[PDB]
Amino acid sequence: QYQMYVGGEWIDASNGQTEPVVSPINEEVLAYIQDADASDAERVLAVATTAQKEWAKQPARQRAEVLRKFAQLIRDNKQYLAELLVKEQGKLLKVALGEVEATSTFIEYACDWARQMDGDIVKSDNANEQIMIHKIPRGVVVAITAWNFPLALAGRKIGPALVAGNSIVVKPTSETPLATLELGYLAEQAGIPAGVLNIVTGGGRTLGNELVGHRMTNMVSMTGSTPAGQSIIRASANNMAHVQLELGGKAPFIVMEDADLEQAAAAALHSRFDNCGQVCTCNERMYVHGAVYDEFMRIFMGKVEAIKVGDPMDPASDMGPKVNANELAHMEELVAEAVDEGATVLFGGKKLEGPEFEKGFWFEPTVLTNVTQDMTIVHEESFGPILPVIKFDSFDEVIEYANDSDYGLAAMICTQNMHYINRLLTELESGEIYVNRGHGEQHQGFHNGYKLSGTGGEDGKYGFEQYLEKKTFYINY
Amino acid sequence: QYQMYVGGEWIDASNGQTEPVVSPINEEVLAYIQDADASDAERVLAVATTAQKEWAKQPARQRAEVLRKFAQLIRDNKQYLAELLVKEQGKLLKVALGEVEATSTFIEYACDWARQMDGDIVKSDNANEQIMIHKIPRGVVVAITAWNFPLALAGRKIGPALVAGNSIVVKPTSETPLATLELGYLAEQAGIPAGVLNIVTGGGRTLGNELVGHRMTNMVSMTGSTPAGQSIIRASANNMAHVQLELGGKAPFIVMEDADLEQAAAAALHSRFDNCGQVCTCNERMYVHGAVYDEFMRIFMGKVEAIKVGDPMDPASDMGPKVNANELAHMEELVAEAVDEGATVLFGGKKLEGPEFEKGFWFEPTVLTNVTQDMTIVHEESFGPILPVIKFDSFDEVIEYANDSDYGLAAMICTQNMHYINRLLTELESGEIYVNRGHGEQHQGFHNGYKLSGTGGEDGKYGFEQYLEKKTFYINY
Repeated sequence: QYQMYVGGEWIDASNGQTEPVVSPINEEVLAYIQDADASDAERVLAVATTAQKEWAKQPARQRAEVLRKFAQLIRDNKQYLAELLVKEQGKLLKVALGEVEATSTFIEYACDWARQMDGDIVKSDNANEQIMIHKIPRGVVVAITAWNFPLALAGRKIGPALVAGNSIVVKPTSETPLATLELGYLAEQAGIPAGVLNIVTGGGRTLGNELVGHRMTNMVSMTGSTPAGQSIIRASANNMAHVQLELGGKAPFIVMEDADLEQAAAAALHSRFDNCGQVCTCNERMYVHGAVYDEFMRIFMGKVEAIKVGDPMDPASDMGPKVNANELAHMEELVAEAVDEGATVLFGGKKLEGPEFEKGFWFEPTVLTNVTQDMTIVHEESFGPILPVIKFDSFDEVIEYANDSDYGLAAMICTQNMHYINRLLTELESGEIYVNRGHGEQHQGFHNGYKLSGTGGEDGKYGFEQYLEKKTFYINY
Repeated sequence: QYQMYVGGEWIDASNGQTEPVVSPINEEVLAYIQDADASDAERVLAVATTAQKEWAKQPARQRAEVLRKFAQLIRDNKQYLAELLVKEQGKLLKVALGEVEATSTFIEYACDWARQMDGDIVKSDNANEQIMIHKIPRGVVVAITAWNFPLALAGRKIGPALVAGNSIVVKPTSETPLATLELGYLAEQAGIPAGVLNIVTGGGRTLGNELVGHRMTNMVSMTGSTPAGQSIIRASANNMAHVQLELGGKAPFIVMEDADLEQAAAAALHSRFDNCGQVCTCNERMYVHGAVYDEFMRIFMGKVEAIKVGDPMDPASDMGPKVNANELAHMEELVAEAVDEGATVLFGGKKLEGPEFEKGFWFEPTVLTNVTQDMTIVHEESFGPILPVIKFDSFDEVIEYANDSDYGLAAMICTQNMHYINRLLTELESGEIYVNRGHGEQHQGFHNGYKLSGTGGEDGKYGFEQYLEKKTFYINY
């Protein structure tokens, strides 16, 4: 029976409600969590506010010292945390180990920024006057994390928020919170002061909505769905919290006529099927040039046929289960909707059958061909192992397709043509573009989406900057 | 009878409506303007969208050449435009000459930035890979300007927006929009391509709301009331536009025991009474140390008593009229409520009576004493010539008073104690701090408020930054 980590203590939701956490592998109950509502918001935000006053006054060098310790403790417990992620969320073991490591590196990359939170000395138009733009903490950050990579998403936000001198309240999704809650203990083993790092669980429209719109909240950093994000933006009207969101995506993977086909098929394969399609940057729609279609597809389909779906703890598995039943059902709906709209199911399209799959949420890798740009599958985010393939004949045409979307997070292209690549800068409306390579970003880049994929951007110089506020001084002598 | 500047043309509102623009000086009707509703928002945003694709193709150095021409054209017509601002808005002529000048220098400061729009080349963790973060235009910026400085605020937004490669749609407040509309003709003379700069007038709840919420809007930059800003934030849930708002303010003016009293009283004088109190950074509440109280107030009240209210075209005037009858009524409400709460009107508190003040909206310079920190006048923005004074005995006491606010933009303090001044960095919850001087920001600073004073921040390096999107590349070789 997990509790919440608040102000250095472990406590119950005051509404006394609990909830099981269920494994997508076999539907067993792994544990129970609190299911708090809006009555617990004021209390946790209040301890965060109070702990932040003293935490902010520490030299940044000392805050980074504490968090580097925190980061290493996570790595110490890598094997435990990774298997816990595999069970509660259903990613492959090797992928979970990658996520725990990324949780540590996210905090470590932010710790590099400690003595580089430079403010500006600006030249005044008046003699004997200084202008000073300082960088300071905002105050209290609320972090909302998703079930695709719950633990790494916590690291991605805890790191920057804390190094910058804020305190944080993390609300991991109730679908996959356990590994995240386990950080609570690691925080105390690291000596993060009581109240500076808080972890709570509850209802999205109750506890969540109360947190993000609250007057004690200065910033909301969140990953999830576009509608959930729009709700947070409305909520932020109440407090004028800075809002940083990573939301929906419908990334095009584009194979140009002069691409290295073997490289492109490999990059496209994993960009769609990594984490069972549950990545914000996934190849969600593939465009293949008609001069290379047949050859590209013998290669690509050769790789798809070899994807072994199975138990994520089993090293032989190339793909695990979908996260829950609603998301499984959604696979079936989209595939049925596509066939009905005239699509060809080239491979897959079914729940796995077999007595090994009587329990759990399992879907075949799926390739949909003879697809046209106006079909729903080319527009709606599947977030699962469903990939539609569209032919095109020229660069201008595929750029049109690519920008035909309410999303603009990631995109991938394969080509040898400098000029195509150069034109992407002004012509392709996606914020994170991969060339001759599949997805997967780095702590030091900028994870930024256009249109309805989010606000603010995450990671790197510009990401970290958002956890800071500015204070400007005009001083006259 | 003014029209709307859209797509290089002058057009009527589609709803056929018009309204008068009325002078606060003598209630004269100066001209008529279009009073468009929501049906004109899409058309405007769509021509601005179309015009920006072509504007972004003009290299930055060339866009800045165009806009420096525009800004000079503005200075050529300085006298015409200033005099028009005195009539429609009611500020003193010298202040209007100042405002026209600032409209230019805002645009010229933006132009300084034309070739300093650098992107970042980031080191990869991968052997043969380039990570590139480019800076590109957002697209279409909606600018909403307030009736305190309608022309300067347009320059404040037009410059950054257009230099960075955006197109803009300016909606000046219907109270004072004439001088802003006159930019339409100067834009054509300057060679600003049709559609890159559009000026429309209409209703807040209809035209204004439709613009800020629209899918074609990428950024909203607005000055005005806190509620009007919250409304903009809510609407941006629909489009996820970046939102840059300057809103309410309740700036404290703190006189310490060791302040230069004659310096402080003068700083405090113009910081409250500039522009008839109608400044976002105004001295809205004065805290005076008990030890210097009697001497400071004798000095300060000598300056208040010498303020001459009258015709803003007359060089002899020190203060002009309030913007309109509602705002005038509000001053009466605020002073009446202060008396009801136990306060003392030490000077002023009445409308001007005289043959010169029959027509027009005139309130005396007003100073309230015997006020306590809980009185309404200490917490609600007056935005007019009303100043409460509170005694305090220590630095810790007045910091609490200062931070007891829902606003956090400006703040002024007078002291010789550099230790007090340093403590403000961590202890004063205001974004713009003036030491031993009065308010008045510069284009290279960062005009940035906490709490309910707004979001994003304006001016300078970080203000210019917001008119830009990033686009990340991961290129593999």
